[PDB]
Amino acid sequence: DIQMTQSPSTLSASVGDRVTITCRASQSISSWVAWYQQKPGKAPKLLIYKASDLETGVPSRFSGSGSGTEFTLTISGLQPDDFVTYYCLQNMRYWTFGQGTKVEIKRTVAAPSVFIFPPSDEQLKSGTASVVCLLNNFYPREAKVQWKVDNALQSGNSQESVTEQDSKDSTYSLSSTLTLSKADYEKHKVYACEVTHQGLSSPVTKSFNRG
Amino acid sequence: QVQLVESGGGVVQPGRSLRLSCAASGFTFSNFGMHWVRQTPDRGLEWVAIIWFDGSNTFYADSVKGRFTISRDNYKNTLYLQMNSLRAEDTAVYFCARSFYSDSAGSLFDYWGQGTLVTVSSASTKGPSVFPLAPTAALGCLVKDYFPEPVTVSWNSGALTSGVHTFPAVLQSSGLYSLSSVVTVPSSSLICNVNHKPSNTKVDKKVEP
Amino acid sequence: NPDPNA
Repeated sequence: DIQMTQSPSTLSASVGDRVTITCRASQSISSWVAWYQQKPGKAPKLLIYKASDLETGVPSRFSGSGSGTEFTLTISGLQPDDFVTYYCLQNMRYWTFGQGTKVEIKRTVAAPSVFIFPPSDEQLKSGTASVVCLLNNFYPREAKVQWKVDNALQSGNSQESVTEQDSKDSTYSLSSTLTLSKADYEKHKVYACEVTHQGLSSPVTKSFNRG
Repeated sequence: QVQLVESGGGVVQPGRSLRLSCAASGFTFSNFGMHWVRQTPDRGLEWVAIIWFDGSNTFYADSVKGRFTISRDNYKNTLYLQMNSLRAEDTAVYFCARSFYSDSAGSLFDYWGQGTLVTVSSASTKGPSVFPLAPTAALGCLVKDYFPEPVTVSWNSGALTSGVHTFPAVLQSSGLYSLSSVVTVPSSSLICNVNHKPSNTKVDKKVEP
Repeated sequence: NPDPNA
């Protein structure tokens, strides 16, 4: 098969910028390259075909170039509605997409607002214990969370997710859930959440004595 | 206008089967080749199969050869996909896609459907347990142990919208999803509405400090 | 990829 790889995976820019996404093929495919744009929850939309031909109705700020193995999509003057995901497709032998590139709004650094939540009592009588750590409205998206129980790291017993970039703050929010048994929960007392982010000049920890 | 509508998605036990349909309208279905394309949260866009306008030719991706079958009804104007021996790798949203060909462009996609989710899991449908996240002041709800997705969380019946963050769910080790939904209040403290469609569950929990 | 249409 033919592989397709886009660079970079995530693009950070502001409205009005000129950005370029690069797509490289594992073998020469001449000019058989198209570019699709996917908005969250919606289907892909054709923008460029044949490396450099603009699809009808697509704004002129979109532009593509390339031949052989390397191909570039360029947006001269990013619009607010353009901060989505962009895929390149080969149509020489069958069809192969790239991994996609999210165009993200660049913003000033913003430290997270860290909150820790003890397990609900209705959940404790059920057998399991969940401890939620909330990292609210931060930028950039890169963040590190570590769970400490009586000053002891916790590996393989927590899961997290991050929201979409906010349409009003351009920030991110994270929530990590530490899942322990009731026996393991009432064995200790000091449950802490340590957060490392670029906006923090020092790691922050929000603790809660079991009670 | 062109309209492609997928249906038939749902939860399938590994090794069992499932068939997807796609109702086409707004154009001459009998003149266009049709595609199936799927999308995984962490694998991207993967082409599945293509069928000719008259159904004469048909090609599949290697990962489905022998298990999947693409058919077509040029009278009811419907595309079909018969999926046998479903694996976990097959869990994704399956898109209907009409083929576009020109001498300069080649074979491509132009009009797509809304997509339909296929979940290859061994779990049974279950309602979520809603636990409160009690308290420049943060509070929220925990939607734990439900299958399948999705759940719908709203605060004060769609009124308390500002400062709300409903997070993406996570698949736990039991095969059940869990989800957090937080909201910030001005510390002058003075109810989440979890609704799970498959289990017909509507839970409303109050969060007091 | 050949023409899958008419």
